[PDB]
Amino acid sequence: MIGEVVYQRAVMAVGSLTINEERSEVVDFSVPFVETGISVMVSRSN
Amino acid sequence: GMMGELLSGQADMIVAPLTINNERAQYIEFSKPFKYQGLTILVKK
Repeated sequence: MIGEVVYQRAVMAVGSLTINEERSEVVDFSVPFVETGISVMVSRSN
Repeated sequence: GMMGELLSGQADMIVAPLTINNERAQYIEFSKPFKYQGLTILVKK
């Protein structure tokens, strides 16, 4: 998606992709609408 | 208030717990939020 936006093939991109420093430098991001981040899922061990 | 002071030219930049609002965003620009939080209620238990 980032390459597609940079190559100007697609003027808009919405694919539930996150925002990063390496990403915001090449393409522009609007205000985020869903809260997310880095999380860890673990089993149900007691 | 703070928004009026910023628009009046007295203030150049605002760093404060300023909730992002559409009406505020119409005349002001908000950077990427540093934290995410909503609204709740406070009550004595």
